[PDB]
Amino acid sequence: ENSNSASEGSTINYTTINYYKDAYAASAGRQDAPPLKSPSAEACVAQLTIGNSTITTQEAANIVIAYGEWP
Amino acid sequence: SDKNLIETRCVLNHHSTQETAIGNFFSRAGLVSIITMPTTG
Repeated sequence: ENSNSASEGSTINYTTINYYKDAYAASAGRQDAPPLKSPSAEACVAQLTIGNSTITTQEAANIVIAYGEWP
Repeated sequence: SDKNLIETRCVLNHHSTQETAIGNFFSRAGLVSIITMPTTG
């Protein structure tokens, strides 16, 4: 079988059925802070310095990390 | 404190502080009196 399914390369494993040499021809099958709730820097006078500039906040639990992922 | 508000590099600073020791600041002769003994006046 050619490993050309759209889900190939994901962490989730699906149990599907197939009768053809191409994996994408297979059935959908079945599978077998929170990133969306605006995770605070802590969940994942203050001063954030970057380059030659500094802003002043207050708490790290007041900084949202979009989708829980740092650049 | 530079390396607190800005991003800094490492500088191996060996600039001396000796010339500002009070001894060097003061041990230089200075005028403190002008005395005159004229013949006339």
